[PDB]
Amino acid sequence: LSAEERAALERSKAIEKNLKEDGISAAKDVKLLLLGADNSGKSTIVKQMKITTGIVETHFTFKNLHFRLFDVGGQRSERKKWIHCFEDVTAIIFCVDLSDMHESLMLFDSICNNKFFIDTSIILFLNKKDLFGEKIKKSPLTICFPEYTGPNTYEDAAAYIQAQFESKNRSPNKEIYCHMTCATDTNNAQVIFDAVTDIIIANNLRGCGLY
Amino acid sequence: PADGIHLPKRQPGDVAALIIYSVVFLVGVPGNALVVWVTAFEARRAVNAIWFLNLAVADLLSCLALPVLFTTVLNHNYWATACIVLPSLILLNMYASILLLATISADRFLLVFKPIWCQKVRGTGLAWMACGVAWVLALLLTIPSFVYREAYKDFYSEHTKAVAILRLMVGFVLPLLTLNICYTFLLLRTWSRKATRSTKTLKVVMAVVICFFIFWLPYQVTGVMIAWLPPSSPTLKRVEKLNSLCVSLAYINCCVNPIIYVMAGQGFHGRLLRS
Amino acid sequence: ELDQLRQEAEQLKNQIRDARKACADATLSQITNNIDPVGRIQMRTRRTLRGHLAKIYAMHWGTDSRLLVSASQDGKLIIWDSYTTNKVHAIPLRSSWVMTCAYAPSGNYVACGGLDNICSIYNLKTREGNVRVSRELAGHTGYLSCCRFLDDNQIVTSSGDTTCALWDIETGQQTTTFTGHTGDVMSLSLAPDTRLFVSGACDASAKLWDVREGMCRQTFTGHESDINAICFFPNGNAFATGSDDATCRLFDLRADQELMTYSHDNIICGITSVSFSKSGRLLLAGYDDFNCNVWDALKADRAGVLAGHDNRVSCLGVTDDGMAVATGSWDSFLKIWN
Amino acid sequence: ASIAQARKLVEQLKMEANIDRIKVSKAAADLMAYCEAHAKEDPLLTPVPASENPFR
Amino acid sequence: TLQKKIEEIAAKYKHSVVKKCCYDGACVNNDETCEQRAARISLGPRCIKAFTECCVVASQLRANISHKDMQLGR
Amino acid sequence: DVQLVESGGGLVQPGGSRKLSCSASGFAFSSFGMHWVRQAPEKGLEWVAYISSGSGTIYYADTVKGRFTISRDDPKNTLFLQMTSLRSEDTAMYYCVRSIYYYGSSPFDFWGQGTTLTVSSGSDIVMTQATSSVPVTPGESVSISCRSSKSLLHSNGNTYLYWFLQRPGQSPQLLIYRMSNLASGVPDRFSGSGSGTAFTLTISRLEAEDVGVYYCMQHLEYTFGAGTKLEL
Repeated sequence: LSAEERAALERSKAIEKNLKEDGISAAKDVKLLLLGADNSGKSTIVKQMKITTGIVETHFTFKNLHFRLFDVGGQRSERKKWIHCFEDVTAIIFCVDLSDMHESLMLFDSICNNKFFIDTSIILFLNKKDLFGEKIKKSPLTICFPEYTGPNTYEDAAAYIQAQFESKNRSPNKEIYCHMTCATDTNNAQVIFDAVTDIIIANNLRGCGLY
Repeated sequence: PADGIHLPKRQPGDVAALIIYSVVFLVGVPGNALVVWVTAFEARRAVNAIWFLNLAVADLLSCLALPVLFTTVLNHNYWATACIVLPSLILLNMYASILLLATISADRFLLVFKPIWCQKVRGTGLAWMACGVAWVLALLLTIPSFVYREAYKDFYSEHTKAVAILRLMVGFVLPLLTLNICYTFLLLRTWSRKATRSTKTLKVVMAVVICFFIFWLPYQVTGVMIAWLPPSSPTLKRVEKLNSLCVSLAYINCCVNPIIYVMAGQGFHGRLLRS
Repeated sequence: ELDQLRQEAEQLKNQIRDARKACADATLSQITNNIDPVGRIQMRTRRTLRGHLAKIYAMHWGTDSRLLVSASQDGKLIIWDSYTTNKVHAIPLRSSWVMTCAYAPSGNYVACGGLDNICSIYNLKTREGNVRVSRELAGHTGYLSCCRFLDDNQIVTSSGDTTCALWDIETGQQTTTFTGHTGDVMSLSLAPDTRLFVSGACDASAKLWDVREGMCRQTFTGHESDINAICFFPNGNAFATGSDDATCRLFDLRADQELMTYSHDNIICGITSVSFSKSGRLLLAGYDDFNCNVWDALKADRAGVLAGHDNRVSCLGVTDDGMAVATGSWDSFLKIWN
Repeated sequence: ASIAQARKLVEQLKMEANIDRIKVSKAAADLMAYCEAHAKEDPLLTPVPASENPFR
Repeated sequence: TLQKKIEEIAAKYKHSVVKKCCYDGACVNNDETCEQRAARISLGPRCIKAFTECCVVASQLRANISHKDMQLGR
Repeated sequence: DVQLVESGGGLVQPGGSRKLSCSASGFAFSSFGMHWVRQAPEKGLEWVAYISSGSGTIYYADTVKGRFTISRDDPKNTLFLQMTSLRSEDTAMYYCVRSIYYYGSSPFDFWGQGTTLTVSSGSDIVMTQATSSVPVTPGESVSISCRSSKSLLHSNGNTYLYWFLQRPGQSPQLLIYRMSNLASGVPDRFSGSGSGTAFTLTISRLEAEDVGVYYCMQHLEYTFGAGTKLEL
């Protein structure tokens, strides 16, 4: 038999209702993890997306979706410990600078092959494509990749480095949406939106019982 | 006196359908019980469970009502005021299963062509509203069984039209077209992206639609023929002698409906073991 | 030049290892054989508390043995009345990436910390009727991993930058800093005396500090992998550590060496939490096998199993009176066992 | 230069080395004594009857 | 009304045996039409002549009464 | 600071109607419940109405039910009580009082200033108090007692006694709640005690600031004592 703590019980029920109503509203957003080496185009892509000593959370809205765009690169500690916290993010917005590679490749191998991110897709923005023309004109890429063969041309260079990134994937169960940054925006947003739509469709169709 | 020169009744071949009645009972009732318990309110707070909960409840009530058919077919069609309402409920349950399945397919189509809506606007209340609408329409289809049920006889003591087109149309034909159109469009979309495409979607939808069609066609065709020829023509003899099997074998589909669910989505064994 | 003092340090380690080995006249594993075991132990989930909806991380029992604190990825720091399941407060956090929590001994304060590098202290008895941020401590350069209260005015914390600090809450400054780890420190636990505490780091070394002088007074190195949780034996003479090597180890503060190791051939996953019972006879630990296992601390036998979670456990804690134990997992539920 | 932190650390090791030591047998005896002196006061080690348990 | 005309036509029978035969005739059975089932009546021709007319009139009158039996799970 | 103020007093024609309202500031009103209590000029306190947070529940005294109704407007931080068919028994000051209910919380912790209202001519567990007044001098100690017709102890282990102080020319203040816990800001020298149906408030090292009237209160189920006075 309840005492006059019925008011406490109804307050607990009200707190539960408020928590559910807040959670259902919060669940509408899509979560992205933005990652990369230092100076490796993170600032460029976030600036061209036209929108505290550790993590920083960029936030913008497009096509009725609110993109929570977390940048974990600010922190400097054991990656293998805090990396598990970002489980269940819908995608990884990875980016590399073409003008700069032999350690970014290792970092990409570590991230893409991690125990936790086995199922999550990856968007791979190649960046600095503009001045990469000056880079390739002034110096051969062979000094970067001695195993390379064939012509020292822009398109084949981009294709070869993209293939080098892509080949480090171990499991065919995940897609890898590579695209160029072109330092102009208004298009890469459509790329990330298309990747997010594919991920949403895949998750919904898997959960509903088609997988 | 002999009190009678002839035997009470025969026992045609179709009458053997008691075997499939018994199989449907002994398989579905435990299986549907476990399915409904896995997707019960203890597993609620997820939209994708509500439709299968409604379908499992409809199948469970239908299978629990099956024994009156299992006994009546052997008791030489003997009807006891309950016999006026049991047929209406046993029809209502299977029509509810059909409409719930059709609405499940419709929502599974909408959640694929409108990926924004599946997280921005959809919620559990909408699923409950949809299944409630399905149940309401099923009841509207089953009211004729409520109004026209009767049983009377004399000189025996041991024993005692246009609505058919509406029944057939709204209960079988429109659901069939919405199912096949929704799944064909869903397949055409999912294979077009090459990222979400997979062969298992075929291995579930092409099973469900074919099973539904093949098991509900004879029931509906015999039901419409028997009502549409009231003239008691001798042509009706064959369908009359096959009516028991034709009404029975729909229960095969009714029973197999949870079988597709249990061995398609994850394993769900873990949820049962944890609970 | 540096090589001379390097050789001196090497000789120091050799002689300290010799002295440490000399103290091993016997072992607890053979002395304990005279006493009988506690027998098979079983427990049932007396309550299943399911307020959260996403990936509970850490929790802490209140002093009153009734109130719980828990934090989750959802960003809601909510505190629970364990006797009757009721919520009593829901505190909305300024950032959802929490990793640890603490409940002050007087019950007036609850502390939260996460990847934002700042420790935020929430007040509960405000006259306004709602919780508010009393202070936001700052100065660290790595993720907070554990917070504890010595009293209502002094908080100690462990961070991802290989340092631990003690804060004077009323002034918001790091009053004393503890340093010397090579890796970052994953968890912290302070003795009942409140005079001295231990912390473990990803370099497999766990060491003892004192809170008044700031000196590192002892160092232990038994494990092979990153330290993930530590808790004192209730009398303050010993503590046990959990590591990402499926083995829990118990160290003695006066013998300054490892006494016993808990392990079984079928477990290979990492530890996530460790805590003794009131008597100190029982040691409870969490595992990645989606379950919890309890050892007789003096026999090293797997005396019982506490399975029942759909996901790996991430937090654990017994009450200050031993009446019950609570554990939480990424399945977003807290279980209460007796 | 790194020599400063090297001197600091080696000083730490030598200072921590001068601490006293005790035989492990006596420490194990202390732990055994505490466990067997508080076993009766722990309801997990000695299951509490349902009449006194508040959760039951 | 069925029983009414069945009794009024059975009353013409000369003996209780013939009335019993007519009462048998009125017993509608759907396994086979009464015309051939009359052949199994192991009695005199008078019983058959009082059986067949009663059975045919009973079946003809019953054939149009109210709705079909139907249902049986339909 | 926290402020509770109310308005709508003055005079009323018999059988008329008047709207009385409460205004709150300095605290999250929506998280709190509110009670309305009244004080006749020659009697003790008497309860009138209650509403919980979010207006989820409402209660009235049986002698005032129907004639009066209450509701609150959270966005304006205001509380409303509507009075109809006023009669001579309704003349009293009306106090707007705060309340909050959760484990460890203390209800009835703050009281408003109150509005005077006058009209011209035209299961109910009872609490008892031993005396109307007792003499006392500063520096001494004296005990106050009240009794209940039913045992106020509950199966959960608590007992729901409350003690209130009303100094002359001032609004009441909460001294002791749950029969043993001291309210925030109350001097430590107050302390309660008792068990079952016999309860006693005690004071030692009494000071002139304690001169006033003490009202014994219960909160067990859906009443106030007659009150006792302290004279210097």
